[PDB]
Amino acid sequence: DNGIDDAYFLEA
Amino acid sequence: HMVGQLSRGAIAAIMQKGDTNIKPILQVINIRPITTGNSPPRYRLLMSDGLNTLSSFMLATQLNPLVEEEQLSSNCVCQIHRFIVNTLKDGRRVVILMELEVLKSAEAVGVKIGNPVPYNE
Repeated sequence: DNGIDDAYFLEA
Repeated sequence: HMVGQLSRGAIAAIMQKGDTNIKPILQVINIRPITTGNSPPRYRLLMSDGLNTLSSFMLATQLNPLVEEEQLSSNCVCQIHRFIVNTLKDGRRVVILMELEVLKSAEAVGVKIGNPVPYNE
């Protein structure tokens, strides 16, 4: 579980 | 036995089984805005179920007032009433909180409950 960056987080 | 107040194992059940019929009781460890752009701000949460923490929680925009009026803040204890899981292209999973009720304010809880460890996704 490498933490998800904000850049790819509202990716949906 | 403060950890008894939290749905220990809920995070693993969400991430491993895809279970979304549960209404788990979780503690907010941290909230921060995430870089958005010109649109409503989005809020990311580090949540704990007493056993694990998980940083991949996102708040639905319709719940933004709870953070901006400070009823949903670090240390508070809340029960999730509706949430969805979205899996990114790279395989990591996002838990979007749609409905939740703050059961106990951050001021009333006061501290991080137990010693949860980061979930291994």
